Amino acid sequence: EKCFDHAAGTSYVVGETWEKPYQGWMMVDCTCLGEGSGRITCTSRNRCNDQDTRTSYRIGDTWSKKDNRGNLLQCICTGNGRGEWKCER
Amino acid sequence: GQVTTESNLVEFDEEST
Repeated sequence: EKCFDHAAGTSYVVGETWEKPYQGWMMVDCTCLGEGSGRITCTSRNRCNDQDTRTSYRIGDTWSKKDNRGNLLQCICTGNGRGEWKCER
Repeated sequence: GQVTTESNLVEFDEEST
C-alpha cells in the first residue's frame, strides 16, 4: 500500500516519512498513513519556516534579521513541537 | 538581549493515487 508524492515523482509505504516542499520555499514533514486512499499527513512542527526570510530552518539553525527599528536580531530555531523560534537583540 | 518568539505551523492531510 503506497502513498505518492506526485511533485517529487516518488512513492512511500505506510509509516515512512519524508520531506516535501510547501508553497515554494517552506518545508513540511509528511508521513504515509495510506488508509486505502494514499493518505499522508504533513506538518512543519519540527521546522522553522520564517516568512520574513522565505527560508526553511532546522532545529538549532541560527539566522539574523532586522526588527522594525533597525536592530539586528539573532534567531534560533527551537521547534517546541510547534514550528517555534526565538530572536534576540 | 530582548527576546521575540514566533512560530509558524503548517498542518494538512491529503490523499494520493
